[PDB]
Amino acid sequence: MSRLIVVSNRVAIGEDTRPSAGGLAVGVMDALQETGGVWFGWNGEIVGTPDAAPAIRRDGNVTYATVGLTRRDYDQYYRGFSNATLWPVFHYRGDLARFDRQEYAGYLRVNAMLAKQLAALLRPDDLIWVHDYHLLPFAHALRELGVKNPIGFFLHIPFPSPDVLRLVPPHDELVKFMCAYDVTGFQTDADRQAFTDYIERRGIGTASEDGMLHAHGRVVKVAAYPIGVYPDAIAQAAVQYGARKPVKMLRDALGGRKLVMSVDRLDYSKGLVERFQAFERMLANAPGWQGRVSLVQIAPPTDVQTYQRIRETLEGEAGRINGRFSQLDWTPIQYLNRKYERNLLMAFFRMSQVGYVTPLRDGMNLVAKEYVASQDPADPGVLVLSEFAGAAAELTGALLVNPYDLSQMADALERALSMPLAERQARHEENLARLRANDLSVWRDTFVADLRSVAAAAS
Amino acid sequence: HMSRLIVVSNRVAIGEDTRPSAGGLAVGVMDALQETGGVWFGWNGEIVGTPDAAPAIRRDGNVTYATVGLTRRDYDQYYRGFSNATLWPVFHYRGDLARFDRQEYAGYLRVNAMLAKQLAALLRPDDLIWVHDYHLLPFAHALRELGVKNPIGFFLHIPFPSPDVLRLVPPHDELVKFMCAYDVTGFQTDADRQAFTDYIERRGIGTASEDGMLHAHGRVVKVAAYPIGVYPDAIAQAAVQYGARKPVKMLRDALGGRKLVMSVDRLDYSKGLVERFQAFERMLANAPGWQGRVSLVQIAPPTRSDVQTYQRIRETLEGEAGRINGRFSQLDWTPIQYLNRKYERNLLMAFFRMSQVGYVTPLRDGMNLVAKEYVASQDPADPGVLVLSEFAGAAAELTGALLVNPYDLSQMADALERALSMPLAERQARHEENLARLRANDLSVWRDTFVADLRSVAAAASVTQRAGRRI
Ligand code: NA
Ligand code: NA
Repeated sequence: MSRLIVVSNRVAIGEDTRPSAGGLAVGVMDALQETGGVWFGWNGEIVGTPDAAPAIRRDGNVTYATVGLTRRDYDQYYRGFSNATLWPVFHYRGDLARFDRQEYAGYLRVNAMLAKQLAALLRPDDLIWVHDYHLLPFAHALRELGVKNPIGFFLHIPFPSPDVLRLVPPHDELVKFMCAYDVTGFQTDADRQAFTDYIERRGIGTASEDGMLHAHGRVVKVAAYPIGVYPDAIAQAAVQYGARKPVKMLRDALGGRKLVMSVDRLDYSKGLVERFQAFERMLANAPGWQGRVSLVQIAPPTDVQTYQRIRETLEGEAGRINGRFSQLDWTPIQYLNRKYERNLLMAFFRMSQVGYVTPLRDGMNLVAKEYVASQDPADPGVLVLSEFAGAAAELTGALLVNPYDLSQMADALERALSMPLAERQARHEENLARLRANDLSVWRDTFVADLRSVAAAAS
Repeated sequence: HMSRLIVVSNRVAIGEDTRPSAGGLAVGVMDALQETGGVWFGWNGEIVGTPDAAPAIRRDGNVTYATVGLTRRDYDQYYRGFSNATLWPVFHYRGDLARFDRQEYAGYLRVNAMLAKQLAALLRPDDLIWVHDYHLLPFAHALRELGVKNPIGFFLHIPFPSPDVLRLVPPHDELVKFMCAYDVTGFQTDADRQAFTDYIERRGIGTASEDGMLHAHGRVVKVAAYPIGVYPDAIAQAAVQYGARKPVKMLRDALGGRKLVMSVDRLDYSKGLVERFQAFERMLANAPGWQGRVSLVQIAPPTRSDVQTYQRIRETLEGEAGRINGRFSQLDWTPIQYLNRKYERNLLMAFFRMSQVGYVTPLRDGMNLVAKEYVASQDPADPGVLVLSEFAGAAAELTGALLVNPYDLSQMADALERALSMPLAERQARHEENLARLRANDLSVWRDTFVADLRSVAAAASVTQRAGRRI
C-alpha cells in the first residue's frame, strides 16, 4: 500500500514514542506502522548550518526522517509570524497579534526549505499528512515543486470566523495555501464552517453537491475530525498509577479534603488569573468550603518572556489568595510548575472531585477528555468546561461555563463540589459514551480514509 | 394625517443645529419628527437628586421634547456600566477589554425598564417608536412587558459582531431575545445584518422566511441594513463658506506649502491611533523625501467621560507623538500636530478641503462619518485621497478609497505615500466614484427607508386585523 508521510513540528524520538507519552505519536503511529510510513520533521536540535538532507532512522516498519534547524530557521519557525500573528488571532487574542512582513517572509521561507527537504524522499503515491499552523504553507510549497501527491492538512487550533481571520493581513494568501491541500481538516464543525464561510461569502469558491469546496482552481475536501482519546487506556493508567509517590503525597497532604484539578500550559489563551480568581470567589461566596477543598494547578514548563511573565503573575495571585484564606494544614491554591508524566496526571484526575478546564479559547482540549476518562464510575468527578473549548461540542455532561463571567465559574465550582452521586454518574456516563464513540482511532482512520479517497479518485 | 414618530435616544438637546451640513442624530431625525408631529424622548443632560416623577414636556414648532433627568445612580448604570464596560468593547471586536459584571448588567436592564415606563404613559396606540443604539437595546422588550403593541424599530449605530465574538458577552442569548422584541432591527452594514441572522439561524433560535423576515422568539422581525450617510453637497458648501476663516488661514500659513494629512478621532480603543501615528512614522522613514514636505494633523475632540480610558489613550498618544516628532522634527517642521481640541464642524470641513489626504483607519467602526465628511468636503478640481480601514462600515460604500488593514502598518505607510503622490486623474476618478455613492445614499435615505419600514409594519398589522369589506 501507499506510505503515510506525517509532517509535523517534532518527530517523536526514543521514550517519546511510548503511548504513555501521548502527543501526536499515539495519534499517527498505528497508521505509520500499517503503511510502512515516514515521519518527517525537526529532531529538536539546533545546527550551525542547514542539514544537507534528513537523517534516516528505521524502527521496524517506520522511517524517521529528521533535520536540525539553524538558529535563523528556528527563530523564523517558532519566534516569528506563526506565534506572533497566527496563534493569537486564531485564539481570539488578536489584541496580542503583531504582524511583520519580514517575519511572514521567513515563515514562507522555512516552509519552502522544509518542503524541499521532504520532496526528495517522496514516492508519487505517498499520502502526505501535514499537522497544524506552523506548517500551513507546506502543501503550497510542495505544489510549487511539482508534487502531485494527495496532501492533507489538520489544524489542531481553532479556525476563526472571517471577521476575526482578517486581523491576519495575509489572510487571503493563507486561505489560498489551505486550498493547496486535497483534504483540509479542522477540530470542530464551527472551525470547518468558518473556513467555508470565508471561501463562500468572499466569492473565492463554491460548495458542490458532494460537499467539496472548489476554490483556487482546486477541489478540496473540507471536514471536521475532532481529536479524541483512548478512554479505556486512560482509565487503566489512572488506576495503575494511584499509589505512585507524587499521588500518595498529594493524597496525604489533602487529609481527605476535596480536590480540584487544573492542568494548562502557560499562555494567554488559558485565562489562568481568571481560573484562580473564580476559585477565590467561590471560597468567598461559600466560606463553608474554606479548609475543605484545594485547587491544584499544574503547568508544564514551556516564548521565554511570555512564559515567565505569566508564571510570575500566577505565583503572585496564588500567594495573594492563599494569604487571604489559608489555615493550619490547608493551602487553597497549589500551583505547580512541573512536568509530570501523563499517567500520573490521570491518577490525580481520578482522585479529584472536579476537573477545572476553562480556557478562554481552545481548539479541542484533551485534558478535558482525559479528565472524564480517568474517573471511577462508582464515584466520578465533575468536569467544569469552557464553552470556547472545542471539546464542549462533545462533552455535553460537563458543567459548561463562559469564562468571561467569573461568577459563572465560581458557581460551577460550588455546584460541582456539591453534586449528588446520581447526577455525577449520569453526567459522567453521558460524557464517557461520547468519548467511546469518537476515540482517537476515529480521527486517524477517517482522515487517512479521506486521503486514500483522493488517490482513488485520482486513478 | 400620519402617526407620530417617537424617537428614543440617549440625549435630547435643545435647539441643536439641524441644517443639512450639521451633524448629530438631530439632523438625521428632525425632518421626520417635524413631518409627523412626533416626540423625541430621552435624557435632558441633567443630574437630579431623586428620579423625575414624569418627563418634562417642551414644544418647539410641531415637535414635542419629552425629557427626564437621571440620578447619579441611573447615570452610572446607563453610561458607566454594562453598556460601555461589556457591550461596546465586544461589539468593536475587543473581547480583551470587556469586563462583565452581573450587577452592572442588572442595572442596565433596570434603567431601561425605568425609562420605558416613563415613555409608555405618553404613547398613543398608533405611534411609531424608533429606538437608537446599544445603550437602549432592551428598550422594546421592556415596552412589550408593559403591553405596548406599537411598531417599534431599533437601529444599531455600532457594529454587530459575529456569533463567535458576540458570545463573549455572557448574556448574549438574552440580548438577542431583546433584539427580537423589535418589529424592525436595523444595522449599519450587510455584514452586521448577517452576523445577527447567523446567530438566529445557526443557533436554532429562528428561521428566515421567503420574504427575508426572521421568525424568532414568537415574533416576526424585519432585519435590514440602513447605512447612515451625510448631505455631501451641504458639506461641500459649508467647507467653501468657511474657507476664509482665520484658523484656516492660520493652518495654511503654518504648513508653508507642505502637504496636509488630516485625521479626526475621539479617543477610544477602536481607533488604532498608535497604529495611525506609527504608519506615518514608517512612511517618513521609508520615503525620506517626504520629510519636511508633509504634516499629519490629528484632532481628538476631548471626551473626558470615561476618564481612565481617555487619559490612558491620551498619554500613550502623547508619548508616540513625542517620539515621532523627536525622531523627524526640524527647526521649522513638526511632523505630527496632535490637538486635543474641539473645533467647529464647518471649520473641520474647511480643513478637510485644504488637505490632500484623509487618514481614517480605525481598527473597527460601525460606519465612520468622518470618512464620508472628508470626501464630501473635497474640491472636485483637486480632490484629496481617502485612506480608509477595511473594518470601517463605510468601506462597503467608499470603493474609491485606498482601503487598508490597519494591523498592517507597512500597508498603511505605503497607502499614505501613494495617496500623497497620486496623479490628479486618478484622484478625481476615485473622488467621483465615492461622491456618487454618497449622493445615492445621503442621510435622507436612512431616515426615509427606516420610517417607511416602520409604516409597513403598521400597514401589515392593519391588514390582518380586518377581513371584512371596505370601500
Ligand atoms: Na474522581
Ligand atoms: Na483637498
